[PDB]
Amino acid sequence: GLNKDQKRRAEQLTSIFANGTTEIQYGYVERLDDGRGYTCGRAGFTTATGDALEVVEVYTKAVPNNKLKKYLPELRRLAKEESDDTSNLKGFASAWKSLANDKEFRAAQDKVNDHLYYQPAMKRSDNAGLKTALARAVMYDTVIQHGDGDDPDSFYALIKRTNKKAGGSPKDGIDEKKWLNKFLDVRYDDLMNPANHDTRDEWRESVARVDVLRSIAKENNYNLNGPIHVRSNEYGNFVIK
Ligand SMILES: N[C@@H]1[C@@H](O)[C@H](O[C@@H]2O[C@H](CO)[C@@H](O[C@@H]3O[C@H](CO)[C@@H](O[C@@H]4O[C@H](CO)[C@@H](O[C@@H]5O[C@H](CO)[C@@H](O[C@@H]6O[C@H](CO)[C@@H](O)[C@H](O)[C@H]6N)[C@H](O)[C@H]5N)[C@H](O)[C@H]4N)[C@H](O)[C@H]3N)[C@H](O)[C@H]2N)[C@@H](CO)O[C@H]1O
Repeated sequence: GLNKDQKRRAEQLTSIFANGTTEIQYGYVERLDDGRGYTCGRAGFTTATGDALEVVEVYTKAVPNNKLKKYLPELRRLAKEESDDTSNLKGFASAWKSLANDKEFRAAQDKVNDHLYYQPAMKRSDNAGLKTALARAVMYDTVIQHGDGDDPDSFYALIKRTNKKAGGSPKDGIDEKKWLNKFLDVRYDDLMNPANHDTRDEWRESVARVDVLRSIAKENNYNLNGPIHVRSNEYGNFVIK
């Protein structure tokens, strides 16, 4: 996978793309009007897509009778229905934000992120034969935004479309740097015109993350060494140690 430094750098890139800061925002909650209800915390776990529910489940297992427990029935219905409704989540956004610095709530988010995003990104990276930290970091950021579902905008759909366009994966012998450049092209195209129309407007404004990641490749920093300087017209300027 990614070593301690590389993983932190990958996460700080993802944090810039999600929140305009290298400080991971565990307390973030916002309705984006992208069909996902509330988008929350370090991964942008959402109330429509099932993963905010998982965070609250994991937190409730560790800390019974916490301030978010009462939202479980509505969160469960929202996940079942893939619903954008936030009208029956009064107080949820403020309660989530109030736990931004809570050790157990942060740990619950880290656990769900590891299970849903980091481990699947590293597993699919292994399946594709990716050897570079930068490629693995791109996969990690990609699964966070796109999810690991079965739909045409999903992480694995992007991998398969890249493999087709590139003539194979790096495991098959395709040069990993060329493959990653094609992957970034495929991801850009998906963000500009996703199959999921609800997210088209939001995702079109996120394409700058592809250029930030490509700029690391163009510096030939495939080991994701630090410091990294992000120089983005969209997000601004950042340093990542
Ligand atoms: N102009 C910039 C702005 O862009 C910027 O604003 C930020 O912009 C971000 C990008 O738009 C935005 O991010 C959103 O939030 C998160 C990412 O942080 C995204 O949310 C994810 O969306 C996925 C796709 O819908 C969801 O997918 C689901 O994933 C799960 C888990 O993998 C799948 O479940 C699996 O299913 C399989 C098969 O059934 C099964 O085998 C597995 O076991 C299951 N685990 C689902 O199938 C899948 N649908 C995902 O759950 C969800 N978390 C969202 O897409 C992003 N748009 C930021 O929020 C926004 N603030 C600002 C920043 O300051 O700057 C401006 O300048």
